[PDB]
Amino acid sequence: ALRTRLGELLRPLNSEYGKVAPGWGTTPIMGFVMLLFAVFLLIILQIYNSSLIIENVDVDWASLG
Amino acid sequence: YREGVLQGLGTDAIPGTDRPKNLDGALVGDVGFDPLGFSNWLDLRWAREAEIKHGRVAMLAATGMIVQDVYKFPGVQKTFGDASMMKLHNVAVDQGAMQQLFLWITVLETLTGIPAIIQTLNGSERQPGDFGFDPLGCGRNPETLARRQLVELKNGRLAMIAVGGMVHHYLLVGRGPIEFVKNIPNFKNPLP
Amino acid sequence: MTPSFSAFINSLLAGLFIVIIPIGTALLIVSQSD
Amino acid sequence: FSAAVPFLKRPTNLDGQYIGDVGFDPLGFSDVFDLRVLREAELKHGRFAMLATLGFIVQELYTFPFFPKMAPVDAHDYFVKQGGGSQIIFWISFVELFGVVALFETLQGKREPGDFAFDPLGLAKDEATLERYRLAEVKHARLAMIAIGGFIHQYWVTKQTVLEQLGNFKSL
Amino acid sequence: KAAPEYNGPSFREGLEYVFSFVWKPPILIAWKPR
Ligand code: CLA
Ligand code: KC2
Ligand code: KC2
Ligand SMILES: CC1=C(C#C/C(C)=C/C=C/C(C)=C/C=C/C=C(C)/C=C/C=C(\C)C#CC2=C(C)C[C@@H](O)CC2(C)C)C(C)(C)C[C@H](O)C1
Ligand SMILES: CC1=C(C#C/C(C)=C/C=C/C(C)=C/C=C/C=C(C)/C=C/C=C(C)/C=C/C2=C(C)CCCC2(C)C)C(C)(C)C[C@H](O)C1
Ligand SMILES: CC1=C(C#C/C(C)=C/C=C/C(C)=C/C=C/C=C(C)/C=C/C=C(C)/C=C/C2=C(C)CCCC2(C)C)C(C)(C)C[C@H](O)C1
Repeated sequence: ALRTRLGELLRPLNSEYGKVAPGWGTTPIMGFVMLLFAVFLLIILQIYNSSLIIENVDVDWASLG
Repeated sequence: YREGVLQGLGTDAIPGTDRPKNLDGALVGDVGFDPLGFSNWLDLRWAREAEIKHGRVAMLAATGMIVQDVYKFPGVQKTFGDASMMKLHNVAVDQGAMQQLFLWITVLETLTGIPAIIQTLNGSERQPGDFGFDPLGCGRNPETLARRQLVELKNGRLAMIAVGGMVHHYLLVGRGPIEFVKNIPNFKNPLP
Repeated sequence: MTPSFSAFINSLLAGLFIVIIPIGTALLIVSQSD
Repeated sequence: FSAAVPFLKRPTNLDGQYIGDVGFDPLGFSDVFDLRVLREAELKHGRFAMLATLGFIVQELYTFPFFPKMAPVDAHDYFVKQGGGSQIIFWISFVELFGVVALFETLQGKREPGDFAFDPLGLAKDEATLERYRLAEVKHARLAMIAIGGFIHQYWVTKQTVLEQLGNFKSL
Repeated sequence: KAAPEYNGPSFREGLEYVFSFVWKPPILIAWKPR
């Protein structure tokens, strides 16, 4: 295996292979953020789909000017 | 444990059928009415934590519809028009009062409301529902506190039913707690 | 808040309280019981 | 057994080593980040705020003649353009390079967090007086960080400066 | 007329230290997770 300056510079970034946090770790936080992302995607989809009409959000070409 | 006769073993007076097994003398105010065995899979510590907080909101909510049809504070009258109790949860969200009663309550629950359940779930010493608030020590006297713990929960178990009733009765007919007692008939049906 | 936004939020609440909460309650209640 | 909140347990790493400790770490920020870095930040924010609060009060009562008279927050805008803003940013940044060197020292454990060793007028005579004052600073920084946020938001709404608003409450 | 021996990092490594000033300062290490 060749050793290089860039290889030694970036070596700690590729050093902790297989290192894991115990148990579930931050899984509830990930699930909560995924739920927020799903709600956001639903909001933007229904805005584009015109099933959700917020005020001052005219989904139309005529809104360009 | 205020008295075994009021709560705990031998005080299961539903035709006993033994006693919901998880339920036992230890939990406060247990007569063993657990038809659906909720205790069976559940963490009665979240279960006990969950009942007292629903009870405390309701006794406070209930004192409220009753002391609201009977009183309105300096002002209120000019704003809020003069409105029945659900309308307030629709006008208030806009006068802004409520939204600044969800800010501070959210601040309350996040900072102290959520760690305390995790500690009770974690095996921390605090009993489900103990926030250690006893500014005047009615609690201090050990004997009376045991009576209060059975008292607190029973009134809360009563209030949650009453406040649920007050809200159910008013939408169908009448206005508020005091007036619904006031007009017995389905004679006038003021709209919500 | 358009009537459309109100329908959206209540749709989120109903999905939570009619689909997610009842089904999830049942799985925890029967999983723990068996 | 947190003293401030009897119910919650003391967060594990808030043990009173740093002064100002009432165990109030409900959301457990202490465990995730190094406490020493956090104390540095408490005081550094506090220090800006404890000063800014003085300024909103002083800027309102008096302004130097060469600058146009403006409300305290308005100025963030004139000064972005007169160019005073850059000067106050350049210097506060210069002081901060030394601050990065100071922090790295705290992480290596060779500096008490928040100590720049500035006591020119030598007010701190004894190790107790230091503990008394050191607590006072931590309390004022906490009060001030709250109050500066207030002075600004109340102006964003009342469009009145803090002393003027106190004089004419002008309730919403 | 002091003259330190300086038995230390070669000149090029020092230029790297000076470059590491601008691409690897210790500002964000302080916020490392534990
Ligand atoms: C940004 C400012 C800041 C920072 C970095 C700290 C940092 C610290 N504080 Mg201090 N503190 C502050 C502001 C701050 N505090 C203010 C304003 C108050 C007055 C309420 C206090 C009161 C206080 C006490 C009483 C104690 C501490 C303690 C501590 C230490 C451990 C707790 C911790 O990790 O907090 C981390 C804090 C943050 C990450 C900032 C919060 C950021 C959140 C996520 C955003 C929302 C915050 C929002 C303003 C609060 C909700 C308000 C709501 C209306 C939205 C740590 C050195 C403890 C100590 O001395 O231990 C050494 C201790 O006992 N603090
Ligand atoms: C601590 C007791 C107290 C409570 C719990 C309370 C709650 C609320 C709520 C519910 C959240 C609203 C919405 C509300 C609004 C107004 N209050 Mg306030 N208020 C309280 C105390 C006083 C006093 C002493 C006065 C007063 C006033 C007004 C005016 C008048 C301006 C107008 O003319 O429009 C308005 C709109 C004055 C008044 O008219 O009272 C005769 C005045 O002297 N209030 N108030
Ligand atoms: C579990 C929830 C609940 C509770 C805890 C509860 C307690 C009490 C108490 C306290 C002990 C009294 C004194 C009382 C009195 C009356 N209740 Mg009542 N009540 C509850 C629920 C309902 C529903 C769903 C209805 C209803 C009615 C009436 C009428 C009829 C007058 C009329 O016919 O006009 C009267 C006099 C009906 C009504 O509101 O008509 C639209 C109706 O359908 N209630 N209610
Ligand atoms: C502790 C704890 C927690 C917490 C917490 C909290 C409550 C944290 C709150 C922290 C706060 C509020 C920090 C605020 C800092 C304010 C600053 C730095 C203001 C600087 C202003 C400047 C520089 C200015 C200015 C100005 C001047 C002077 C005049 C003008 O002409 C111009 C200008 C506008 C430029 C919680 C519960 C979350 C969890 C946890 O478990 C433990
Ligand atoms: C603010 C807001 C609103 C709102 C709202 C609110 C506050 C709604 C709250 C409603 C509540 C609290 C309903 C609960 C009623 C009580 C019930 C069903 C239990 C009865 C007891 C039974 C059946 C048996 C008991 C018993 C047991 C267990 C068995 C044996 C015997 C016995 C003792 C009888 C809206 C939604 C209207 C919309 C508006 O835009 C804004
Ligand atoms: C963007 C902008 C700028 C700006 C700006 C600035 C400086 C913005 C900064 C705003 C600040 C600092 C807001 C502070 C919020 C603090 C809160 C809510 C904490 C309160 C304390 C609590 C809740 C205590 C709770 C507690 C109490 C005692 C009891 C319970 C326990 C405990 C939790 C301890 C300009 C002005 C420069 C102009 C430019 O054109 C644009």
